[PDB]
Amino acid sequence: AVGIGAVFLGFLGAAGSTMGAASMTLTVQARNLLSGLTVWGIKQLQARVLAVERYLRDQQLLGIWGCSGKLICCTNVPWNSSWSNRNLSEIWDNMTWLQWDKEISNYTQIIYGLLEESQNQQEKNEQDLLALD
Amino acid sequence: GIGAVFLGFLGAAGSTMGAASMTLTVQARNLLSGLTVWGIKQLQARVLAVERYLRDQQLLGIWGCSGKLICCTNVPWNSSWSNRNLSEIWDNMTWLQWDKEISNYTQIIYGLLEESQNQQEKNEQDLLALD
Amino acid sequence: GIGAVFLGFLGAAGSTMGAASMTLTVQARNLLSGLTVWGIKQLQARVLAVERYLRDQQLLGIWGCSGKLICCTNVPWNSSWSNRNLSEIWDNMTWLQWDKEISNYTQIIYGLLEESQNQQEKNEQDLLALD
Amino acid sequence: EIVMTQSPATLSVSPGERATLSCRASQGVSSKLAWYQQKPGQAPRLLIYGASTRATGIPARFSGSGSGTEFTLTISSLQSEDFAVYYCQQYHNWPYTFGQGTKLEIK
Amino acid sequence: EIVMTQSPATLSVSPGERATLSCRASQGVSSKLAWYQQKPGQAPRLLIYGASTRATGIPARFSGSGSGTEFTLTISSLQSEDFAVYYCQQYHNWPYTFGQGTKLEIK
Amino acid sequence: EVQLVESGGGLVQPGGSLRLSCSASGFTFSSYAMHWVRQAPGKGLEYVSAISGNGDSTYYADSVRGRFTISRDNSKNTLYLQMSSLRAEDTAVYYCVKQAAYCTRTSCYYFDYWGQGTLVTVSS
Amino acid sequence: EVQLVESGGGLVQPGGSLRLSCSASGFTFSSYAMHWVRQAPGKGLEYVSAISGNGDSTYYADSVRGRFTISRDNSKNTLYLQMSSLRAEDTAVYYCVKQAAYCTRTSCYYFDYWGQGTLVTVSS
Amino acid sequence: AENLWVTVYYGVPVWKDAETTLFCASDAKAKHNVWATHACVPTDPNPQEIHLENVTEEFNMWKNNMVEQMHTDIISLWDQSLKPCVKLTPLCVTLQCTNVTNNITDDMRGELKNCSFNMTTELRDKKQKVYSLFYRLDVVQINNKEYRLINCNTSACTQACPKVSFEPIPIHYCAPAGFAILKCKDKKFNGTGPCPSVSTVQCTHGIKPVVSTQLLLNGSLAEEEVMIRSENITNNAKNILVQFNTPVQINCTRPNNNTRKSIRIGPGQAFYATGDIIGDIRQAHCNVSKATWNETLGKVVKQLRKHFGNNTIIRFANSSGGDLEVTTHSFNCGGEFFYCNTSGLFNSTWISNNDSITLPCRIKQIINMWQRIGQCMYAPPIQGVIRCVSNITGLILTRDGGSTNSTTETFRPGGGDMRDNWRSELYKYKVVKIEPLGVAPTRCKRRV
Ligand SMILES: *[C@@H]1O[C@H](CO)[C@@H](O[C@@H]2O[C@H](CO)[C@@H](O[C@@H]3O[C@H](CO[C@H]4O[C@H](CO)[C@@H](O)[C@H](O)[C@@H]4O)[C@@H](O)[C@H](O[C@H]4O[C@H](CO)[C@@H](O)[C@H](O)[C@@H]4O[C@H]4O[C@H](CO)[C@@H](O)[C@H](O)[C@@H]4O)[C@@H]3O)[C@H](O)[C@H]2NC(C)=O)[C@H](O)[C@H]1NC(C)=O
Ligand SMILES: *[C@@H]1O[C@H](CO)[C@@H](O[C@@H]2O[C@H](CO)[C@@H](O[C@@H]3O[C@H](CO[C@H]4O[C@H](CO)[C@@H](O)[C@H](O)[C@@H]4O)[C@@H](O)[C@H](O[C@H]4O[C@H](CO)[C@@H](O)[C@H](O)[C@@H]4O)[C@@H]3O)[C@H](O)[C@H]2NC(C)=O)[C@H](O)[C@H]1NC(C)=O
Ligand SMILES: *[C@@H]1O[C@H](CO)[C@@H](O[C@@H]2O[C@H](CO)[C@@H](O[C@@H]3O[C@H](CO[C@H]4O[C@H](CO)[C@@H](O)[C@H](O)[C@@H]4O)[C@@H](O)[C@H](O[C@H]4O[C@H](CO)[C@@H](O)[C@H](O)[C@@H]4O)[C@@H]3O)[C@H](O)[C@H]2NC(C)=O)[C@H](O)[C@H]1NC(C)=O
Ligand SMILES: *[C@@H]1O[C@H](CO)[C@@H](O[C@@H]2O[C@H](CO)[C@@H](O[C@@H]3O[C@H](CO)[C@@H](O)[C@H](O)[C@@H]3O)[C@H](O)[C@H]2NC(C)=O)[C@H](O)[C@H]1NC(C)=O
Ligand SMILES: *[C@@H]1O[C@H](CO)[C@@H](O[C@@H]2O[C@H](CO)[C@@H](O)[C@H](O)[C@H]2NC(C)=O)[C@H](O)[C@H]1NC(C)=O
Ligand SMILES: *[C@@H]1O[C@H](CO)[C@@H](O[C@@H]2O[C@H](CO)[C@@H](O)[C@H](O)[C@H]2NC(C)=O)[C@H](O)[C@H]1NC(C)=O
Ligand SMILES: *[C@@H]1O[C@H](CO)[C@@H](O[C@@H]2O[C@H](CO)[C@@H](O)[C@H](O)[C@H]2NC(C)=O)[C@H](O)[C@H]1NC(C)=O
Ligand SMILES: *[C@@H]1O[C@H](CO)[C@@H](O[C@@H]2O[C@H](CO)[C@@H](O)[C@H](O)[C@H]2NC(C)=O)[C@H](O)[C@H]1NC(C)=O
Ligand SMILES: *[C@@H]1O[C@H](CO)[C@@H](O[C@@H]2O[C@H](CO)[C@@H](O)[C@H](O)[C@H]2NC(C)=O)[C@H](O)[C@H]1NC(C)=O
Ligand SMILES: *[C@@H]1O[C@H](CO)[C@@H](O[C@@H]2O[C@H](CO)[C@@H](O)[C@H](O)[C@H]2NC(C)=O)[C@H](O)[C@H]1NC(C)=O
Ligand SMILES: *[C@@H]1O[C@H](CO)[C@@H](O[C@@H]2O[C@H](CO)[C@@H](O)[C@H](O)[C@H]2NC(C)=O)[C@H](O)[C@H]1NC(C)=O
Ligand SMILES: *[C@@H]1O[C@H](CO)[C@@H](O[C@@H]2O[C@H](CO)[C@@H](O)[C@H](O)[C@H]2NC(C)=O)[C@H](O)[C@H]1NC(C)=O
Ligand SMILES: *[C@@H]1O[C@H](CO)[C@@H](O[C@@H]2O[C@H](CO)[C@@H](O)[C@H](O)[C@H]2NC(C)=O)[C@H](O)[C@H]1NC(C)=O
Ligand SMILES: *[C@@H]1O[C@H](CO)[C@@H](O[C@@H]2O[C@H](CO)[C@@H](O)[C@H](O)[C@H]2NC(C)=O)[C@H](O)[C@H]1NC(C)=O
Ligand SMILES: *[C@@H]1O[C@H](CO)[C@@H](O[C@@H]2O[C@H](CO)[C@@H](O)[C@H](O)[C@H]2NC(C)=O)[C@H](O)[C@H]1NC(C)=O
Ligand SMILES: *[C@@H]1O[C@H](CO)[C@@H](O)[C@H](O)[C@H]1NC(C)=O
Ligand SMILES: *[C@@H]1O[C@H](CO)[C@@H](O)[C@H](O)[C@H]1NC(C)=O
Ligand SMILES: *[C@@H]1O[C@H](CO)[C@@H](O)[C@H](O)[C@H]1NC(C)=O
Ligand SMILES: *[C@@H]1O[C@H](CO)[C@@H](O)[C@H](O)[C@H]1NC(C)=O
Ligand SMILES: *[C@@H]1O[C@H](CO)[C@@H](O)[C@H](O)[C@H]1NC(C)=O
Ligand SMILES: *[C@@H]1O[C@H](CO)[C@@H](O)[C@H](O)[C@H]1NC(C)=O
Ligand SMILES: *[C@@H]1O[C@H](CO)[C@@H](O)[C@H](O)[C@H]1NC(C)=O
Repeated sequence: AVGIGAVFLGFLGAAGSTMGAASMTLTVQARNLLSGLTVWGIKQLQARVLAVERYLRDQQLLGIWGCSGKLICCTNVPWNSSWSNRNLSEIWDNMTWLQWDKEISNYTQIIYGLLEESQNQQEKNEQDLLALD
Repeated sequence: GIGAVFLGFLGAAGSTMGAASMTLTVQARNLLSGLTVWGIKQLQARVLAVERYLRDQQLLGIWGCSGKLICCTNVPWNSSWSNRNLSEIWDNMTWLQWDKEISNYTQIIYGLLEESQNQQEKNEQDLLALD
Repeated sequence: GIGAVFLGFLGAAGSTMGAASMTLTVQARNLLSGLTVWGIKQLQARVLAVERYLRDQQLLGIWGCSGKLICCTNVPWNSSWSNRNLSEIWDNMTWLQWDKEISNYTQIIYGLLEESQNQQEKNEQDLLALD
Repeated sequence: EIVMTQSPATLSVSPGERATLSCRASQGVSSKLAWYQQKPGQAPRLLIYGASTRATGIPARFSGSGSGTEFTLTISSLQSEDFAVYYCQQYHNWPYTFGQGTKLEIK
Repeated sequence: EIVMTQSPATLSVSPGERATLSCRASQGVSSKLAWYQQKPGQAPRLLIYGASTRATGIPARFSGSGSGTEFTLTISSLQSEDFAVYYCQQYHNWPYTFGQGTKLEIK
Repeated sequence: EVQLVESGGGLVQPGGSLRLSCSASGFTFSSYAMHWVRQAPGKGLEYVSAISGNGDSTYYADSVRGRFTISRDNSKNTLYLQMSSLRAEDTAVYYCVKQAAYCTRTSCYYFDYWGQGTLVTVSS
Repeated sequence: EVQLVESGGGLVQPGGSLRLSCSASGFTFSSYAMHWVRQAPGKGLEYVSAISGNGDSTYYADSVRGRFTISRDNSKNTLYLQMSSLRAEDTAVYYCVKQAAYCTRTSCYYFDYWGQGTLVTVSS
Repeated sequence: AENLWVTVYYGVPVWKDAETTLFCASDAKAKHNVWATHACVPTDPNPQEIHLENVTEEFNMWKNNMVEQMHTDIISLWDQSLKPCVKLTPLCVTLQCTNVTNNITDDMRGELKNCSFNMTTELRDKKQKVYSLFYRLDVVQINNKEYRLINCNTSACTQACPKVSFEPIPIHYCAPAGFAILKCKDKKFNGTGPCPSVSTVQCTHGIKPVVSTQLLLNGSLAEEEVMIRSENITNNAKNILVQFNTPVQINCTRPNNNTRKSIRIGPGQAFYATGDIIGDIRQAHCNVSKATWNETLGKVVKQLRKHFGNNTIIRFANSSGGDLEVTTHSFNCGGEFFYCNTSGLFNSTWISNNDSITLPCRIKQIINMWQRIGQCMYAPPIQGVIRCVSNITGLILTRDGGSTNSTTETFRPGGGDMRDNWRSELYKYKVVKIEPLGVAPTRCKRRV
């Protein structure tokens, strides 16, 4: 996360690295997702709108999962073995995030709904707990 | 239990405030994505959606409720705003009906929330100084 | 303050940094609301406002100060940036005056904040993996 | 309200052949279609959900296919106990709607 | 791959005068340039990093300047021991690339 | 195995009242929505009413809205349907039905199991 | 003072195997990346391979990729380069090199200290 | 230990193939250019490129949306630049043309026509009898020597604004934040299939919008050796893109001291006619070194046999036929459009074992760019003598079908589609869409 002894850190630098290794370079990708009449002017305006839209699309999902302002955020949703039966070592040491995305693509929407429901339940439970004071 | 018949955008609009509070993520997730004449309307629509979402997010942020669906605050409820009981608000009212009631007092509540959040931040800074 | 004559956009621009720090929400709440070329120019202005707000929010996030008006940090103050006393900063000058003084050293502080947040995130991750 | 159209109203196929039952929706229901079998004097039994997935305990003879507006149910190896009215249901838009049924006759 | 070009290939200057070595990059490398000195039969030694900063323990007579595409190394007071092949290296785009070397010859 | 047994059906005069009960066993009753589906003689199945797992939300078909009342007793694993001011067109075979799954980002009102069904006749 | 001493270089037939070692002392070995730089006779310095501080990430030049294998042993402060299926053009003087610093927001692959280097010859 | 929980990772290095709106960036070093680079964002003086180790990506130069986007942008810029200029509606009149025979060489005989016509004046009720010099390719006989402009039965030409410059300025295509451009650094990439060496950039290198038909001018050269790229080499209906490793210099000139004459055809509207060639009249031509061209053609043949065989006779023949825009090396040089007869270049047979070539070139003023019918442009005359030096970076060849046990293969030049000009440069780039959000199982659990 702070790159002690890293050869070099750059946008998508750890794209071919394993998920475990690429998980220590999230800051590198995260900080480049927002910064980087004539025909060109319209194209630039469309590009800016697209960038804002794409950034906010992920930011909203992070917000409604309770992971706002976090790069690695643990959740209360247990991992259903049906989504992927590979061992933890088989995922974080012998696989890359690009390969992983191709495996859990079919189950992404199911996971997202579970995360949203879990966050809502956590918020309600916290409200109830605080109401006892 | 978790046995919702079906969850959809605004599906709980007719349910009580208590029951509709369990479907916040249903609405929250559809607030961002539910030249020619048609080419400019689409761009304006996209920009407008982004602006509205960011306005709501900013209001949440300055209240200390950033990244929260149900956020509790330190602002006591004023009986002037609404004298109805808690039981008759969360079990005999829909959010649509409630909104039409606390509308002349929404700006007052927003200002109170902002002031309280600022005071909380200042107090937290003061306390951290001692440590 | 607890009881103020009036709170307005940039109203505390002339107050000392200590007093102007109790009106952060006043400025924060006004940073977002305010075929032809006129439509395109308006769209550019609105998009620019959105981009500036998002850039400020991202800067706060990468420092670990997400959704906070006043956020304490782990970066010590280097006297080279400014040698003024705490009392002579928070009770004898305004934010405008302060900004003109540390304008040169602003990017250095931003980079230090980002790197410090990176170190804090590494420490958090290592501690979590330890358990 | 989505209207589900089942054709033919009645179908007669001798045992051992393939019987194809078709269901049509007034508007696209994605892949959200379910097939039920109701033998006389018994409650309907779920056969297919999602238009292609077979319910637990359903033999491999029943095969479902289709997406959007056109859906079909296939019984590769008809048997003497497949005589029943088959209903197609859409669970894409509330309220859910059932087809009028397709009586299958043992020729 | 950024190509670093060193001119002249060989430079001859008598002791006591200033020696200037020029390194050119195919693309702008900002300030990400370093200078190395390799005496015959010896490992290269870092002289300048960042194109202007001197490595610890390096005599002040070694001065490097430049930014973007053009960089120069200036040895204000050449001395006998200042005889070696001087390499420029960019660390802006991976892989890092070295200059072909500027053989310095005492005159 | 999942079992749903209906009861309470019978002859009722027009404008009368009738209550049906469905005892469900073999699954977590409170975690699944329960529907009432009726099949008028000589007609296909049609939706009557539905209720969520915890019973907060109840849904009614336009024809029966304001006259019927669906309720559940999670403790006793029972599902009720209270009809009032019945009409001649309410005669059908009412099945208590279990929703197959509970999904948040999609629609899942397909039915895993159906009760045997009880005939309700409205006539003078 | 940082010392880097190479070893293992020598005469190897084409298509053979060879392993080099670089003992490093005077600095935190695990906190800095290590590079291998070769200088073929009559040619300038060339990048061969690099390894991150903890050895999780290794980089290779196109010419040597798939044949060489860089590894480090943080316990004993040693850097290894295993060469296989060597070729004639692989003959050079290989320097084990210590990267200057580590940065998360810029590029810092310059070198503080170089090892003496070892001569590797490929001939029949 | 056996219980795993969903963990949300933000910023994971994942991407997907995507099509986006690439905006332009140009060097700020350089408001009178057809490509409105003054409206382009300044480029980064030190572009950032990250080496994606271990990453293998699938590229396809023949299905790259970047080429379509560039084609559309170039056409739009052309039209926008032509929008404010003078419309030559009055120029569609009967012309009384006669041959120019004032010190003309035999080759340039009958090519220039001295046309006199009645033209509208600044006053709607007065006409002026003016004359102009028109190339034989622009006028058509009416059927006395009565002529008319070639375009009069298809469209009205819009005179190009004399101030606006046609010089190609490099354009860097930049992707918006949240998108990335992957560059295939492989030196032997053939335009399709996996690219073992990949790198990510935010903006492409400067791509000059050079428009040419048979020879790719001022392009980027192959780093190692000549590269033959084709969508389907076996198919003979697919053009072959040849990239040179070393450029071939071509010297094109217009040895006519042209004079520009301004005719006021209305209020505030001026038509720029060709007054009179000062001195002798000679044909325009281009020169390429015979030895250099032979060497490059030999290299092209050597790299061509890899796909056809070591024992096949490779012969080059001039263009089969068609319109002048496809059968000649069309290009624009200093504002004047040339159409060179490249018959001396592609004329040789290669068996499996000082001077210069002068290419006679014809010049046009009525230009139909982008193969569009009904939208022409009139290039104003350029005063003085024109001379430009360019590099032949590549070729667009076409093979001949009908093998029937062909021991010999015939390749002829072919232009036509202008996307092949852009494709030769955007072959190594592809746009991808980043997916920073990822979910993976871990033993970590949220604390309550
Ligand atoms: C492949 O790439 C090569 C090089 O990258 C390119 O060749 C270059 O072409 C351009 C354009 O044809 C050349 O630039 C022109 O040069 C002429 C001659 O200039 C000489 O003298 C000047 C001093 O005055 C020197 O600085 C210069 O180096 C030359 O020695 C100029 O006359 C041109 O300027 C006129 O035209 C411009 C429009 O293009 C106007 O903007 C400009 O104001 C000038 O207009 C004036 O003169 C006009 C003619 O008299 C007149 O009509 C106007 O009204 C006005 O009075 C222009 O600068 C450049 O020198 C070439 N470089 C080389 C090395 O040859 C190839 O063209 C290119 N190939 C393809 C296919 O794109
Ligand atoms: C691009 O892709 C290449 C390969 O696809 C990567 O290179 C591999 O990097 C991994 C590290 O992630 C290397 O694996 C490590 O190898 C170390 C040395 O291996 C030698 O020694 C061991 C005995 O110690 C022998 O068994 C082995 O055969 C070799 O002879 C091991 O010591 C490491 O083990 C340690 O870490 C693992 C965690 O992975 C623990 O489980 C172990 O208990 C132990 O603590 C580890 O196995 C691998 O050798 C490299 N292969 C190569 C270079 O061909 C690049 O890193 C990658 N680059 C990028 C930027 O993505
Ligand atoms: C659309 O709108 C309709 C009507 O407005 C809603 O239907 C009502 O839903 C509520 C619950 O959401 C129902 O109220 C509940 O009824 C249960 C069964 O009723 C029997 O028991 C009560 C007393 O227990 C008797 O008065 C009644 O006559 C029946 O004999 C009760 O068990 C519930 O009480 C429990 O929960 C409440 C919390 O709400 C607690 O306060 C109680 O102490 C107890 O623990 C509750 O009273 C109501 O009957 C329904 N009315 C109908 C169907 O006409 C729909 O839900 C709504 N749908 C949507 C999507 O918005
Ligand atoms: C193209 O044709 C035009 C005529 O349509 C030529 O211009 C005309 O040329 C004639 C003969 O050269 C000129 O007549 C002469 O003019 C001079 C100068 O006034 C005078 O001293 C002579 O006694 C004689 O009258 C005429 O003025 C000139 N202009 C016009 C409007 O007719 C033109 O030269 C031709 N160009 C080419 C390239 O052939
Ligand atoms: C003017 O030039 C044109 C174009 O060359 C001549 O028109 C034809 O030229 C060809 C080639 O010599 C002849 O074969 C045709 O017979 C010409 N057409 C005719 C005569 O109608 C034209 O003859 C030239 N006129 C003058 C007076 O030189
Ligand atoms: C320009 O217009 C004039 C008259 O408007 C043309 O000259 C006339 O041409 C007609 C047709 O042959 C003759 O009947 C008249 O006798 C001519 N009059 C004069 C005064 O010349 C002239 O031919 C036109 N020029 C062109 C079309 O180039
Ligand atoms: C515009 O005019 C040109 C020239 O008169 C036409 O081109 C000729 O068309 C005829 C049609 O029978 C052909 O026989 C000739 O071979 C063509 N010659 C040339 C040089 O093109 C053109 O077709 C006309 N266009 C329209 C739309 O009418
Ligand atoms: C044509 O190619 C030659 C290379 O053979 C180019 O000339 C080089 O231009 C670069 C950039 O200015 C210089 O750094 C080189 O020193 C030049 N070398 C030689 C041998 O001239 C020339 O610029 C190209 N012309 C174009 C693209 O129009
Ligand atoms: C490349 O082109 C060749 C020839 O055009 C294609 O081969 C032909 O394929 C079609 C249909 O697949 C057959 O009907 C022909 O008989 C084939 N001819 C020959 C000579 O092979 C080939 O399929 C093309 N490649 C791709 C990937 O589409
Ligand atoms: C192209 O090459 C030809 C030679 O083949 C050049 O023509 C020569 O130009 C010189 C220049 O004064 C004359 O002295 C010769 O008499 C010409 N020879 C001919 C015409 O055979 C021509 O100038 C060249 N064009 C360029 C370089 O643009
Ligand atoms: C092209 O013709 C023009 C004439 O219009 C020539 O310009 C003349 O140049 C000489 C020498 O510099 C001057 O003494 C004259 O005063 C100029 N006359 C003008 C500008 O009208 C020009 O030199 C010729 N160029 C070539 C290449 O032949
Ligand atoms: C194209 O023109 C260039 C000049 O613009 C020629 O380059 C010159 O060639 C002569 C050879 O006689 C040399 O003496 C000059 O030093 C060269 N000058 C430059 C700037 O390169 C080139 O030879 C011409 N090539 C062709 C094929 O005509
Ligand atoms: C390609 O070359 C052939 C022959 O070299 C050209 O055909 C000749 O064209 C001229 C003038 O058009 C005729 O006089 C000859 O009779 C033709 N000969 C043959 C054998 O066809 C052809 O025009 C050239 N094509 C191009 C596009 O330049
Ligand atoms: C392109 O040039 C070639 C020759 O360089 C032309 O072919 C010759 O044309 C002449 C007449 O101009 C004939 O006499 C020859 O027989 C032709 N063949 C040769 C010389 O081999 C060709 O016509 C030109 N292309 C065009 C379109 O004119
Ligand atoms: C194409 O190539 C052929 C053969 O190399 C050329 O034909 C020869 O041209 C020369 C020059 O006139 C004659 O001396 C020979 O007798 C010709 N040989 C033949 C026709 O077999 C032809 O000129 C070239 N065409 C071009 C360069 O346009
Ligand atoms: C994902 O779903 C598609 C469509 O049902 C299927 O073809 C594919 O095999 C699935 N992949 C995985 C890894 O489940
Ligand atoms: C709100 O204010 C409006 C306008 O002053 C008034 O007409 C309305 O009665 C008020 N209602 C409530 C609930 O305050
Ligand atoms: C403060 O910054 C100066 C450079 O402006 C630096 O020399 C000094 O070491 C720094 N001191 C501390 C305590 O950070
Ligand atoms: C900031 O730097 C400028 C020069 O860049 C200098 O003139 C000014 O005095 C500095 N301000 C300080 C040190 O407060
Ligand atoms: C391009 O290369 C790929 C992979 O090597 C190959 O499949 C394809 O046939 C090649 N196309 C050519 C040579 O035209
Ligand atoms: C081109 O070079 C080859 C090899 O040197 C030679 O055989 C051929 O004749 C040359 N082409 C000519 C002279 O036109
Ligand atoms: C063609 O010749 C080259 C060397 O000139 C050789 O490498 C290649 O194998 C040969 N091809 C065939 C099919 O013999």
